[PDB]
Amino acid sequence: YNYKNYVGRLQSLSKTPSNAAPIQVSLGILATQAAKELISTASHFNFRTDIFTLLLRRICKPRISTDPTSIQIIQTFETLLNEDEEGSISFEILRIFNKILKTRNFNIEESVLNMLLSLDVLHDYDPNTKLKGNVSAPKLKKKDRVHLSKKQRKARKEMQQIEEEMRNAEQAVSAEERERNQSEILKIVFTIYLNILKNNAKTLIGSVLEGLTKFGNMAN
RNA sequence: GCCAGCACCUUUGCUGGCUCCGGUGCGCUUGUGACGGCCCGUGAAAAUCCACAGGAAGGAAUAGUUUUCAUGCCAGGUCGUACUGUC
Repeated sequence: YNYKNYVGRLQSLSKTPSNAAPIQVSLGILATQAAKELISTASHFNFRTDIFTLLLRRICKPRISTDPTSIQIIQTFETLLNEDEEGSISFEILRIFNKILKTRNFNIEESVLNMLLSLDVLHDYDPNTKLKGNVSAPKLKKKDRVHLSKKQRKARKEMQQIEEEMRNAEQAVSAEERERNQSEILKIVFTIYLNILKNNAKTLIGSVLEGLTKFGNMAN
């Protein structure tokens, strides 16, 4: 309840027509910074859609160069799209982005449109990529174990056998959902790019063609 | 178990002694104790036995209560079992 009220207040304060007193503009800027900082970890929580909507509305303004936070919000959105592999948060952001663009007749800054270039869901890598060197003790040593009762050991076995099948099912569900999210995001991105091309905005052509070249081979 | 002696056309067995004291191990077989190393779900389940918390209930005037102390009584059915012998 309190987080809902806080996010609603942040959204209300973010909307400032840049014509009121400078105190209100400062309030809106601080609210936008707070929302930008909050979404870095509260993305997997309730009412993330409101934060996404307010941040994208701030970004999708016709003039954002005077805004002292557009750089940071674009960086955060790019990081969110880059680190998201399953495609759930990416699709959630892209739906709102398309909804906002359709209202503005697809008129944004090339830089804004550049966030779609960082979509991890539309990227494919080597099946055997080398991750970072991560080292940990494989198993607790036998002579350094903690005593467990027979009932405790039986419960440990049961919960391990449950967890193994839960992990298998989780992997299967993630694999089957990534493909569908990828298809939906491809549809949305290609629709946005084609609408931009039909509008023929002289300041957005290069980014659009780069997006087509990057994501062209991921489609059907 | 090892001896010695005396009995018989026969189951023809009787008697007398000695069966003691030690040492040794990169030895073989096997059990076991404390460790050390590595793998790994803290490494099958159940019948079965025991204990612990808890404080219900019970206990006295011509045999109070309990009998995880001691002694004493009774019983233990069905099937396999001779012989040989891919693991």
